Amino acid sequence: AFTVTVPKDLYVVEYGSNMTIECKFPVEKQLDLAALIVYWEMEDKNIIQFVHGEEDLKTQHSSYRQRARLLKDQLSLGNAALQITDVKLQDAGVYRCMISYGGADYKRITVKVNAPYAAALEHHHHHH
Amino acid sequence: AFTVTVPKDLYVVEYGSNMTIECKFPVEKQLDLAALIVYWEMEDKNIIQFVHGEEDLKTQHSSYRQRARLLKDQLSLGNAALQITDVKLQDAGVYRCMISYGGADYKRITVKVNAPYAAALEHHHH
Amino acid sequence: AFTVTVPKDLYVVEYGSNMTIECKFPVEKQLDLAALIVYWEMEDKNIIQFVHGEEDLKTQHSSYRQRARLLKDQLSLGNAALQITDVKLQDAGVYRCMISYGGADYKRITVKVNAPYAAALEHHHH
Amino acid sequence: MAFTVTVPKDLYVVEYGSNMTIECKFPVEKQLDLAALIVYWEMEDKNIIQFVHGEEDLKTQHSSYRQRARLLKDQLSLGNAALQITDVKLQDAGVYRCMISYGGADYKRITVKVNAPYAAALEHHHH
Ligand SMILES: COc1nc(OCc2cccc(-c3ccccc3)c2C)ncc1CN1CCCC[C@H]1C(=O)O
Ligand SMILES: COc1nc(OCc2cccc(-c3ccccc3)c2C)ncc1CN1CCCC[C@H]1C(=O)O
Repeated sequence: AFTVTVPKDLYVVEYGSNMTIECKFPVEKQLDLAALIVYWEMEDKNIIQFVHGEEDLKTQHSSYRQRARLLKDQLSLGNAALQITDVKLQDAGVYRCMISYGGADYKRITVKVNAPYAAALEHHHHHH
Repeated sequence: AFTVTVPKDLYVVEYGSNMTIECKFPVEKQLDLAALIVYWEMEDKNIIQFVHGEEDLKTQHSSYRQRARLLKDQLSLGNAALQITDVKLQDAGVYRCMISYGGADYKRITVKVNAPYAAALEHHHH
Repeated sequence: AFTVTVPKDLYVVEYGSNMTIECKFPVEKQLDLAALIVYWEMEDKNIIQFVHGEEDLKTQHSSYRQRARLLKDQLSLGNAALQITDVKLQDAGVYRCMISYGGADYKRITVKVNAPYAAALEHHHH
Repeated sequence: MAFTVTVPKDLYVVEYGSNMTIECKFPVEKQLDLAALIVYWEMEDKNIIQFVHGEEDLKTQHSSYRQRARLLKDQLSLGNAALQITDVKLQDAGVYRCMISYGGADYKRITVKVNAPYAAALEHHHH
């Protein structure tokens, strides 16, 4: 069966760091971008929609505008990698990588964000 | 772009009743069952996995056993209908219909379950 | 030790209905209103504050205005009864009755609200 | 002068495996009367501490807070209900409530965030 696999289902990241979360899918021979769909989301917020080679920010939340990208290089190697830059406390939660490629599956990834008092205080009072 | 559609994104159902939650997908010529994938879940629990024109029970959460059925006859009209029988308070929450058919999409449906005191008390203690 | 008791820790109420949720506290003979503090809340929202023998609804959450009242006759019988009118889906959740009377204690009460589609839909969008 | 509990910090950030003291202040005029003081500490409706007229009372204490939690009794005479929890775990993260009756009654909320490295986070993730 078409199986999406996650080498890590748990990421522990420092506030302000960069994170690449990886979802693997089978690619035999050459990638057919025309048949590939990748959706990345966290708790029903859309981060990435890559449908036949193009991305649509349509439901792409402002939270992930400027900070989230899919690493396109990795796609031909069967790696749908979400890179988030300048990780914030609001990025903690359960991510889903949803892949359709002649077959469909999704996996969940848990992200925990560690932060110092100063970042935690700002998030606490000014809710990001 | 391939779009899954839900006529109702909210269902309010009575404890003990039967419920059909429906999601639509475009079928603009003879349904190709071989290319259709339908996945139904609620809060990470698998209810239905319809691949290669048949259903796989190897994944059902065991809270949905004998209670969950996908209505196949409708797929040719582009309706992925989940029928749940003997609705329980545990069936309340956010459902997802995930469809792959030359394109892929999903929609969320919220189910609220109304129950009398007697049923609610049992669910409360457990 | 001073013990607050709740005969029912679970209430099931209809949208638009009325509800009286009760917490019991020990009273021997004359209630001393001067020493009695009763605070009722739900998820951090103040519903009722009876201090120095009078209701103090200057801390009441706006969601409970005109809808919430402590039955002051009941206090003399050792019953802190919160009566809520025109129950909304937002009223569902965990209530706490906090009592200070020569001693202090609290208990939790769960309220579930049954509602028709029309009320559920408005709550769903708001 | 309504009886007011005050928290100098409503947010604590603690490292996994460390010890934490979280504090709630209450008005004490002259000398504390232990006989009139009740302090309850709880987190998400689990009881951690019950101090009723001068002693601990395990009337509602949850088993997780067995030999991990104490009230600093010295601090009470200064009007400080200080909860010390030892060997902080990821499950100790959340909203704490200090409930004080001393003539009047009030409660305040304190948020604890627990930072943990991958090894501790992984154990919590599976267990
Ligand atoms: C996650 O559970 C499963 N979901 C699905 O379809 C999901 C699905 C169905 C339909 C559409 C999408 C989609 C994909 C990308 C974007 C939007 C939606 C998705 C994502 N098919 C099998 C299983 C389970 N099955 C057996 C156990 C191992 C893995 C898997 C397998 O080998 O296929
Ligand atoms: C928490 O809010 C309040 N709680 C209460 O009684 C609680 C209460 C009442 C009765 C008993 C206990 C208790 C104490 C210790 C243990 C168990 C229970 C408790 C804990 N009375 C006023 C306010 C509100 N008050 C006015 C304005 C806002 C804030 C506060 C203030 O400014 O003083």
